[PDB]
Amino acid sequence: SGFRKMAFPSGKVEGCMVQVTCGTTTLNGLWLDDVVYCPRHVICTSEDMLNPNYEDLLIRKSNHNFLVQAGNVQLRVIGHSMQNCVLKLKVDTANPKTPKYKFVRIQPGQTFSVLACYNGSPSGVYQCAMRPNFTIKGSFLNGSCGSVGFNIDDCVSFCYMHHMELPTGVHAGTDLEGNFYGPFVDRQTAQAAGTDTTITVNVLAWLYAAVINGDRWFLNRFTTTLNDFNLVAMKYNYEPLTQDHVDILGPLSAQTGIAVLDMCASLKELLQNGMNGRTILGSALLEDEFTPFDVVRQCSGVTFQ
Amino acid sequence: SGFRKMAFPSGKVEGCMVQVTCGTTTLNGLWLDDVVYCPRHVICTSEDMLNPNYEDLLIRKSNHNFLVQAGNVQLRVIGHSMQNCVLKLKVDTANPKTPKYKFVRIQPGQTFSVLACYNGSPSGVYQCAMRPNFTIKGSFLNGSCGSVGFNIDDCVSFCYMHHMELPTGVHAGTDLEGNFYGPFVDRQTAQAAGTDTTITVNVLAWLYAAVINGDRWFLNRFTTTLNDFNLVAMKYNYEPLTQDHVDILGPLSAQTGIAVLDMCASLKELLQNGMNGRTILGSALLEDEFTPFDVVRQCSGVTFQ
Repeated sequence: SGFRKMAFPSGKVEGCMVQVTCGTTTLNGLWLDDVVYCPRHVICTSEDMLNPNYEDLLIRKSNHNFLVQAGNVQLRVIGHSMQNCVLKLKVDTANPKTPKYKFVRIQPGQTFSVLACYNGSPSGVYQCAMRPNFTIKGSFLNGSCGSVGFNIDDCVSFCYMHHMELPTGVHAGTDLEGNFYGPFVDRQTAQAAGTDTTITVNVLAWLYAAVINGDRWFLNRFTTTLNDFNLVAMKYNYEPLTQDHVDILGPLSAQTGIAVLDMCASLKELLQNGMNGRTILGSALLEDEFTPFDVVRQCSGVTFQ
Repeated sequence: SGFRKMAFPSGKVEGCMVQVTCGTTTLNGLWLDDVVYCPRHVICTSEDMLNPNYEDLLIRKSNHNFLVQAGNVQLRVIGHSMQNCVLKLKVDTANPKTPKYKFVRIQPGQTFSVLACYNGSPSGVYQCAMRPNFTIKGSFLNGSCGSVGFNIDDCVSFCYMHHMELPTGVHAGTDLEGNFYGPFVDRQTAQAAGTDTTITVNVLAWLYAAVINGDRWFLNRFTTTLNDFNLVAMKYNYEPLTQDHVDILGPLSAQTGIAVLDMCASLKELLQNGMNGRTILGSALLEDEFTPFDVVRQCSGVTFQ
C-alpha cells in the first residue's frame, strides 16, 4: 500500500555518463558503444551563445580539442559529427557497460526519469513529466547540461538531453537525434513558451490511485458527458479529453468499479468548487505527472532486469 | 535553478539485491560480501506471523531450506544466524559488487532513499524522511520486504530495512543490526504509533530554498524570539526548535541574508494565518522532508563516485 513518486533505477544510465570538455566549459555526455553524445554548444564559450554560427565553429575545431574523461580513464576522440543540436564524438574504446538502449521521442503528457549529473558524475535522480508546452520543471545547475532522461522497459529508452534553461526558469532540451521539443533554439535569446495546460488524463489516473489507496471523499453524486466535461476543463485551462484517453483508462475502471465518465464528474466539481483545504494522497493540489500506465506499474509492482 | 525531490543514484545498491525464499513466502535480501541480510520473518508462513516464537522456528529450519537466487545464479547457504530481527545467511561466493558500505542507525527527522524491490529485482527509487514517530510513508506491496534504505556519502550507508506495514497503512522496519525504529515488533498485531509532529527544522530549510529559488512573498514584517516561536509550534503540533538547529542553519543564513529567527517569524505567521491558496516552490503545503544538508547538496550540486 501507499503511493510515492518513484524514479526508475539509475544503475544502467549512470554507467554511461562521461565528462566532456571543449575549452573552459565542462558539461556531461552519454557514452554509447563508441559514440559519445553531448550538446553541441560545448564548443561554445560564454560570448558565443549569443549569436553563434555552429557550422563554422566546428570547422575551427579539430579532433584533439575535446576531452572525454570517463572517471579516471581518458578517451581519445577519433571522429566528430553534428546531428541537429548534438555532437557524436566517436572514440576508440567501445563501452563495455552499454545496455540494451533505445532512442525514442516522447509525446507531451509523458513521464520519465532524469539523472542529474555534474562533471560526468551522478548527483540525483527524480521523476518528471513533459509539459504540453514541451518544457520541463526540474533542478538543473550550471554544468548539468548533457543530463539524460530515460525510461527502462529489459531496455533503456533515452528520450531527453537537457540543453538550456529559459529565463523563466523552466528547462528545454532535445532528443538523442538532436531535435528540440517545442520551438526552442540553442542560442541565449528570449524564447517564448506557450500556455501550460494541466494534463487531464494523468490527473484522472491519479484519482484512481487515490481510490485504490483510500482517499475517496470526492466520489460525487452527479454524472456528466464527455463534451460537458471538456467545456469545464477548457475554462480551467485543462486539455480536452479524448476517447483514446478513456480506452487507456480501461484497466483502472475495471479494478475499481468506477466508470471513466463518473470519475470525470467528480473532477468537474473538484475544479469548480476546489478541494476545500482537504487532501488527496497527501496533497492539496491536483497532480498531473502520473500517467495511467504509471499507476498500474506501482500498484501492481512490476520489476525489470 | 529549480528544486526537485531527488533520490540518490541506485546503481550501487541494485547490484546487491537478492531473492530469498523459505517456504512459500518470497521477499528481498541485501547481498554483502558473504552474508545475506533479510528479514527474519521469511521463515514465517501466514499463520506463523500471529504469535510466532522465532528462536524455536529457526531450530526447525536447516541450511538447505533457504534459496538465495541472484538473478540467474543460485547461491548455497552455508551458515545462518539471527541478529535481533534479521537473518545473516552466510553463503560461499563473496559478491564482487560489494561497495564501500556502512551500517548506520539514523535519527528521527533524517532523510534517505529507498530502492523498492520485488523478487530481488529493482522496481523504483524515491526519497523519504523518517517521521518523528519512527515510521515512514512509502509505497510497499507484498513481497517488497527486505527493501533497503541508503545514503551515499564514496560510501553507501544502509540505514533501513522494511519489515511490516501497520494497519494504519504506514510502514515500519529496522536497521541492518535488526533493531526496530520505534516500539514496533515483527508480529501481526495492532501496534500503536504515536503523535506524528511536523519536522520544523526541515521546513525552515525548505523556505530558504524557496528564497534561493525565488518564492519569497512570505518574508514577513514581524520578528520573534525562540521561546515565542516554540510556543506557537507546539500548538500547531510542530516539534520544538533548538539552538543546534540554528547552528545547522548557518550556511543558509549566510547565503541569503535572512537571519534564522527572522525566517521563524515568517513561519509563525504562515502557521497562524495559512498560505491562503498560494504556493511555495509549487506546493500548497509546508514540506518537512528536506533536511538543511539536503538543500545545500542540491543548490550547490555536489556529486559522488
